[PDB]
Amino acid sequence: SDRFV
Amino acid sequence: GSRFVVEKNNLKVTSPDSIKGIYECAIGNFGVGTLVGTVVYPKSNQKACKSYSDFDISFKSKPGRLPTFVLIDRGDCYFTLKAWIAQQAGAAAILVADSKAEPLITMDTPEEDKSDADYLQNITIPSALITKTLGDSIKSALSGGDMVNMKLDWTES
Repeated sequence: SDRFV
Repeated sequence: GSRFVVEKNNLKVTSPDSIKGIYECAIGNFGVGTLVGTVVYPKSNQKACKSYSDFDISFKSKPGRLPTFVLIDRGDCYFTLKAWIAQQAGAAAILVADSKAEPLITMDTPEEDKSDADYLQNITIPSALITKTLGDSIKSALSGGDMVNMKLDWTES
């Protein structure tokens, strides 16, 4: 569930 | 898809009574005790992807008043840039409201170009991702004139 945007 | 593998924290909305309560949030994987503040949703530059100084907007709280937590919309730029820009505008913390209704996500740090790398090391303000539902609830409270106060706890990290 990691996101940059 | 490890979709429930997020490091969750709790925050508390302390006012108004209509939305007071404990809510889950996800602390950003960057920056980083308890802090009480009051939430502001800007009328311009709502995704915090451009400098607030171009708008002559500052979130620095006046002496004797509560620190400002700025509510920012997800989208259009990296979460780390939103925190940096909110930090430059004097905000004491940033709440990024997810743009869709979904389980919380972890705001991760990107791999940046050489010329845009050093700011990642200089983010200090607490940053949390909150659900669309909570974001929408806070915006509705604010638009009716209520003060939204909030306590942040990052002791759980």
